[PDB]
Amino acid sequence: VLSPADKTNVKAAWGKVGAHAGEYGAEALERMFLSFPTTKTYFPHFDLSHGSAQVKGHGKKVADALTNAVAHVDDMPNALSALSDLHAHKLRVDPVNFKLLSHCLLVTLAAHLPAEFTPAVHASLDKFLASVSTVLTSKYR
Amino acid sequence: VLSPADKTNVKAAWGKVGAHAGEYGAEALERMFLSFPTTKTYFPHFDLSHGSAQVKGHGKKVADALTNAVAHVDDMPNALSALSDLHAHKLRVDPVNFKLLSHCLLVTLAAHLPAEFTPAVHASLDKFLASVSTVLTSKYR
Amino acid sequence: VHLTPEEKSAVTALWGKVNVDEVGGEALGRLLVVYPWTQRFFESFGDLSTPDAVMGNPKVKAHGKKVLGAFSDGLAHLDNLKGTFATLSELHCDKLHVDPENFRLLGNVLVCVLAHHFGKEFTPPVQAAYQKVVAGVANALAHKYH
Amino acid sequence: VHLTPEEKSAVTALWGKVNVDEVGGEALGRLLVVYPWTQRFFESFGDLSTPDAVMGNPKVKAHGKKVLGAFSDGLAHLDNLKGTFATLSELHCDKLHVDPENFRLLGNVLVCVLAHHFGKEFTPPVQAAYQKVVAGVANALAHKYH
Ligand code: HEM
Ligand code: HEM
Ligand code: HEM
Ligand code: HEM
Repeated sequence: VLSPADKTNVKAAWGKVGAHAGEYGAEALERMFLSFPTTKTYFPHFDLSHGSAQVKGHGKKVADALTNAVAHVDDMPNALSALSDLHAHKLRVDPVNFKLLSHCLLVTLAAHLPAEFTPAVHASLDKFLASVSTVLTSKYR
Repeated sequence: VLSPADKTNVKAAWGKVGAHAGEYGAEALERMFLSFPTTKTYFPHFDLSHGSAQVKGHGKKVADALTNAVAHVDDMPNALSALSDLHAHKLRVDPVNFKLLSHCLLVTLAAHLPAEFTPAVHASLDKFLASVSTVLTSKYR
Repeated sequence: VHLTPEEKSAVTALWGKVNVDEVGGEALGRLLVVYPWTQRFFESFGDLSTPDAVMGNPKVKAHGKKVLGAFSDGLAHLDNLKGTFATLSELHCDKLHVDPENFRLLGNVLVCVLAHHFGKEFTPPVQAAYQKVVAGVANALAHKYH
Repeated sequence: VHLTPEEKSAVTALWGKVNVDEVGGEALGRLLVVYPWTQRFFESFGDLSTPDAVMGNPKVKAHGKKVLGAFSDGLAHLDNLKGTFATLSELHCDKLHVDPENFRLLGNVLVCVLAHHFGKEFTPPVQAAYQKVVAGVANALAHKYH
């Protein structure tokens, strides 16, 4: 459960990404593919090399989903319901993998926003991404 | 998320425990302590040997909490809120351990209720215990 | 992994009563039903649309028999699970990219199947011995990730 | 664990710039704040009541320096992490009963601290090399459970 301070912390930190949202989503995906090669097998139709236009475009989509969750943090199951259906039903993403992308999103934010990435904000962002992950793994059937 | 069939399945299976509720909760705890010895360190004030009156009494409490969750399956965060505060805030139970007790509860039900423990009911009971576990690990702060 | 002689006795006495043509399919079928992302790896198996379709799918039963044969081999070589599972590790890690958490999950589904089939005979100490076995098999199977 | 020479170069070049008196306390303090059940193991450390109390707790800083020294040792012995971590495994598994998932969590908190401190220099390939390192340390530390 996200406290009022966690919600403020996540909004404020994410607020500093500005026009870089898509870029940071793309970077987190690249970090995941390189660090955790098992995740690559979900994207056989993409080239995952550096500078990939497909990873760049997907990173904008991932960032847009995370901004949706920030903007609707009190109603996240509803906001991410379609995405939760997609990842579980159609894509069959293994729940372990959400922990891996979540870690790589934290690393990307830490690498770009050092003033924002205080221990308290780190904790809030981890709880936020764990809540997103709980929603995105809630529909297996 | 629990479907209507999952809710029916869990109620029906748990319904067959009857006067054995406390006993099965106690057995699951014993199974956990023996199979996963790291869990013993949370109970230094109990003797964990077979036939322990302390494990017998605690098993009745665990079973009562699970019946609460069955009876209020559509409002589980609220029903288990006090217990969620206890396990995270006071007891600092490592979230991994909920997976271990959940497995041992499944094993205990399978060992006693073979006609109830069909593949579909197994799946429902696993989802139910994972949802209980999500609530009981929702309050770390 | 560490089994005492009394645990080994408990484990092998029960295992001698296991139907080796059926229990591996029951465990694999329950893995696919209980943890349905695992179906991603079995597209060629055909009908997995319902629990009944999965459990009565002849390819699930046949593949499950192979899985259980690997467990039987581990039981016969508890002091060299790594060697025993080397080629299966290369397959599941390097070639199939299965997350190794799923090896733990299948071991635990097999424990549930043994509980179901043996009832009161699957005592807490007998379970504890089988948890050491399935942990050691999962760890050996995950060796190529380590 | 498998690091290529180019990964080893990337890892050790960065590590030479790490402040070894500070980074281990930053990682341990962040573990206690981000994963607060881990505080169960540090009751004698005194004030852990707020993030500021944790991060400025001199016992967290001092203990973190020991933790980082063990990572430094692993970096110096990447081809025998098991030997390197044997006594620490006995301590953390047999004596303290720490669940080994927490070893993974602390490794990943250290990765986040390195990202924070090195910024753009902590490139995706440099991270991938450090993930191999912290995975190998966690696995070696968990050896007494295997
Ligand atoms: C923070 C967690 C995650 C978020 C917010 C997220 C977000 C999204 C978004 C927004 C889409 C596009 C949906 C379409 O076009 O409606 C998508 C697609 C998809 N995601 Fe994720 N995702 C997450 C984690 C994961 C993980 C962990 C994996 C696998 C390792 C994964 C694999 C995929 C795949 C394979 C697609 C479809 C790609 C297309 O087939 O081209 N996602 N995700
Ligand atoms: C299905 C999951 C679980 C349920 C339903 C559950 C239920 C309960 C209940 C009802 C109590 C008594 C609450 C008091 O008296 O208000 C309790 C206490 C407690 N639980 Fe759990 N629990 C769960 C999992 C765990 C796990 C995984 C552990 C640790 C391995 C744990 C450790 C404890 C401890 C140490 C106490 C306090 C014992 C007293 O200090 O004497 N619980 N639990
Ligand atoms: C404890 C765990 C497991 C054991 C011992 C095991 C055992 C085996 C065996 C003995 C084979 C046959 C190899 C042959 O044809 O030579 C096999 C094949 C395979 N296994 Fe597993 N398995 C395990 C877990 C899993 C999991 C968790 C998955 C996916 C969720 C999986 C997916 C596969 C697939 C897709 C094949 C077919 C490979 C092929 O023919 O190309 N296995 N496994
Ligand atoms: C990658 C992971 C870790 C590394 C390398 C590590 C390293 C160490 C080191 C070098 C020591 C000092 C041993 C000395 O005094 O000889 C230590 C002590 C200890 N560690 Fe860790 N640790 C790890 C993870 C953890 C975790 C995750 C916890 C608990 C959440 C923990 C709890 C402890 C405690 C309580 C002590 C003090 C033991 C004593 O003095 O009796 N450690 N650890």
